[PDB]
Amino acid sequence: GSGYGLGLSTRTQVTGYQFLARRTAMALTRWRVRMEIEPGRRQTLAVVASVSAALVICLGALLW
Amino acid sequence: DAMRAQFMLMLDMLRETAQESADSMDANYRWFHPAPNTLAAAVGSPRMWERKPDGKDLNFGVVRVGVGMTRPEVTWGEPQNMPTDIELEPVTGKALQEFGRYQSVVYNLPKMVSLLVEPWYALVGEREQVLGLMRAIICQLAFSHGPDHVQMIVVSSDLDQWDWVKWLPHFGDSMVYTSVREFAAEQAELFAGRGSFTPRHASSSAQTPTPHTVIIADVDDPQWEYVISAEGVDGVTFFDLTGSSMWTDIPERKLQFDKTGVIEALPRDRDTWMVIDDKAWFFALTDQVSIAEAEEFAQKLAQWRL
Amino acid sequence: PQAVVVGVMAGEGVQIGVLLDANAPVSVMTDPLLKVVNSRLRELGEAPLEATGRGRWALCLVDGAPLRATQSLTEQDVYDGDRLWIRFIADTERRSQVIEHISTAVASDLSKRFARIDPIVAVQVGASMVATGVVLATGVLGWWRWHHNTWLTTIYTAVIGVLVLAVAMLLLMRAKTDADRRVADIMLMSAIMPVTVAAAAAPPGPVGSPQAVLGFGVLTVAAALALRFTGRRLGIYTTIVIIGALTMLAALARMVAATSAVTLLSSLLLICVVAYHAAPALSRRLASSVRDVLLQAERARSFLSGLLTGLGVMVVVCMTSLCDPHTGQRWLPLILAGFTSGFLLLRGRSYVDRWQSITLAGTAVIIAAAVCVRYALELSSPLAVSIVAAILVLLPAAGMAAAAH
Amino acid sequence: WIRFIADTERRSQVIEHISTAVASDLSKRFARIDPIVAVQVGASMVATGV
Amino acid sequence: GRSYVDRWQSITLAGTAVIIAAAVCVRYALELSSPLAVSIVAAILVLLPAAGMAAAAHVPHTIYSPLFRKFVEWIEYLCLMPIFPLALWLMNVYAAIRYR
Amino acid sequence: IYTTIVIIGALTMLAALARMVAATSAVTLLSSLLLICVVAYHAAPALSRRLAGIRLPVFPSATSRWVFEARPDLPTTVVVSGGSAPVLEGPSSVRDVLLQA
Repeated sequence: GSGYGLGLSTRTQVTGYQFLARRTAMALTRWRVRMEIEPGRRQTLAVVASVSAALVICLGALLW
Repeated sequence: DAMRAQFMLMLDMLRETAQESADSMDANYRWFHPAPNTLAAAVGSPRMWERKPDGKDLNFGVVRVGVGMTRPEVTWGEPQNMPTDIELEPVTGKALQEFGRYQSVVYNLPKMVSLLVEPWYALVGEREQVLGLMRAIICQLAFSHGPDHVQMIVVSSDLDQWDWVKWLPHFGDSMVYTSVREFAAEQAELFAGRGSFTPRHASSSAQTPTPHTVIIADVDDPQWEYVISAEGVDGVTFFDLTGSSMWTDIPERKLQFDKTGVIEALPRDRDTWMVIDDKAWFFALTDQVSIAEAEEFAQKLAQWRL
Repeated sequence: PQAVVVGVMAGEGVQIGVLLDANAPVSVMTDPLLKVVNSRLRELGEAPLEATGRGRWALCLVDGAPLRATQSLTEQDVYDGDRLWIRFIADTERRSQVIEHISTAVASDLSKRFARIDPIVAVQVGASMVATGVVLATGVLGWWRWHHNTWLTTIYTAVIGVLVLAVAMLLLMRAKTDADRRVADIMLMSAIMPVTVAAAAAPPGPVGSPQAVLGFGVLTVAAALALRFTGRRLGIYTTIVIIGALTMLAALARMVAATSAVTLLSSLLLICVVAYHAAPALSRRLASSVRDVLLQAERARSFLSGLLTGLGVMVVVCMTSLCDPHTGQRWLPLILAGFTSGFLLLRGRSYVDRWQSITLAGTAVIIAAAVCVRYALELSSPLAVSIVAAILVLLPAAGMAAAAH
Repeated sequence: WIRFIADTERRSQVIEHISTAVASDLSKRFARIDPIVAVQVGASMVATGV
Repeated sequence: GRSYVDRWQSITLAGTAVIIAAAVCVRYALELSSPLAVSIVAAILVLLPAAGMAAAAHVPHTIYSPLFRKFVEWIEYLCLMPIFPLALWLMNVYAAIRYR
Repeated sequence: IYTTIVIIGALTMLAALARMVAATSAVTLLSSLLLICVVAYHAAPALSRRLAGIRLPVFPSATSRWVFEARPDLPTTVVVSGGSAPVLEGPSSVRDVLLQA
């Protein structure tokens, strides 16, 4: 096949795939591709911020 | 990502434009070439015997044989300043490529054969497939064209298959034969007098004489060589239902049927009917009618006169 | 046997009796048959049947399914006295449609085959949540009563009842469509529950016989009054009226004087037994000119489905209470339950309506199962549970097998 | 068609009017129970016991 | 829930959020049963779902300014940020580490 | 209905297993499940994509230039029990999309 298997890849192919993955994900929950604003990104970043804030406090206790 | 997203959104608006143009072609093709089972109800309507030979009517001598793929009426212009292969972005590169591969053809449209294009059309396959399509061709011709424009003759040994032909007016005269020796005495005396085949076109249709002749060969008699090796005569068209070697030696005149009823033939241009390739390929999914259905339609048509 | 007489339906509703050839194939008849129905309509002065664009004429059953064009009229299950329909069915041939980019294609297709949320459904969900909410509040208020039968329960519940009822009042008087009426009905249905426990919670002292009488009384009155003024949701209100009225009598008797529960339980069983026999008569008496027949038919059906259901609740509650596995002739209530189950199992199948016949049939199965489970938990033993499981699993399996085999 | 007309033959020749839409609708909307449904009911009952 | 357009998918998310409140209210009344507790619980259990029907009926036919719509969006993110810092606190992790 | 069973089964198995191999505490097992669920709600739409077999092809045009005039894929023929007469639906590549979604 053309795209099958486990061959080499590049950086543009890695971001390109993540773009298609975001665009197709909202199509399953909102049924539209217009993507005026991209809320999937924001809802994920808010979790990463939560985890980071927990680690800062957790590491702050060890310093004490 | 913002550049990528803008390209995707613009590409889909072009999709809607093609889909809109495709809807128009579907309605037009059905309106001129309906399915054979719908013809019985339409017999009384003014759509019957509507076709004219006087040059402007482009559908004269054209008959519906089934369904398949065809080129839409859209005409694609190449993208200016295309980046080189090493410079192409992966997401938009494959998108513009697959878009071109699918939106360039429209699926499940009615396919046709033209009587004005070849001296004969050899039908090669099992008997049921060959006769199924032939009866469909006969009733389509009979519904769309009047007896003053089309006449039909059958030469066959299996008269039990051609019994229904009795009712149709197009088989009359101002007519089924058992062998070429019989046909040669009655019919060939008239037709052998002049000409040879000449592929025609819409504008030329105004000059050819009004009664076009369709001849059905179902006897496998070797005596047919005289007219066939002479490249026919103008105003005639033969359908070989047997698959004899004299008719089957020309790919440009051979229709091959798969076990699934799929027909293969050489590809021909939609607007000029000229052959565009020498290798046979998929042509149409066959539509067919039974003897009962044919006689039912024939009886309905037998009710009307000029 | 050479021909059969059947009724043929034609355009806009004319039924014509015809004597058809019983062995010719149906496709041979549809053409001249169309001519005949048209000729009669023309003489009658009506408009004939006509085709529209692309399609075909077919002969179908009253349910619209077409008959196989090649089969004989005797080959199909068409008998003398039946009826058929001549109909026009349009051409379905159209171009196929394709979208290759998977992201767009998933949105397009998924939006055409399913339904999205809308403001109309949002309000119905909201109404359902408040109804579910208030019954939880009355529950905790009604639970506190078993340990503190003070004024708090009635004072707190009374204001809730008035407030819910006041809202439903404005909605009922403003509703314009059935969508609006369902919202109001769900709101009204919920108002009966707080007022019931509010009234029953008024008489002081330890809760029991004297308190119960008020609750079942007001419940019976309120359900009946709501039906009388509203004229909708007959089934749910009627079922409450039956259980309410019957319980009120039993509550009054026990409060005044009763030698034993068995006496009241036996009395209730007997009252329901006679009611099961009288059920269709009660329904019949409780229930431009053509409309008069249509309205009455469904009204009677509505009252009957609730009646048969309510009686079922009473007998299952009563029988499960009577079948004690320790007291006296332990076998007596078991055989009595058997006789009771047999009557319901034998008579339930005689009813014409599906839900009425199905609900009656199911009422017997639950009684048998409930008795079996009671004899399992009480007087527990390893052999008993083993025996119970075998009986409990084979009983319904046998019922299914008798129908499936 | 060619047919044998016995002396006893008499024909109805009478027609009646009712909209086919209502006739077909009411036929499906309310009718008696079928064994196809009873299989589902029986299956549901046995599942409950186990 | 408003991120989902399907009828049953959105209703399940809203229902899940409401049932969590109801289930905690009941638990808080049976145990530690008292006149104030039952009095407070009984009010919450009817006003909370009532405010829901009120909002559901009025929101679809009104107009809101961009500044307010942007404000409701941020409430979701402000609700996610504290879950992890609070859960680890409930698990006593910060005290455990500080005292090794 | 089956998917619901798998999730409560899998997450409860990991809960009981922790309690089996180590004493730990209930509060910790409950709090840990809560955090696993909060992140799971964010993964749900992506996790649901792969289970349904949706695949996203990505490659630099097969290391070749585009062939706009390529011969299109052959349309598939389908039949029905009652509708025994076959009719062609369309390209096999596009029919799956209507099921996968």
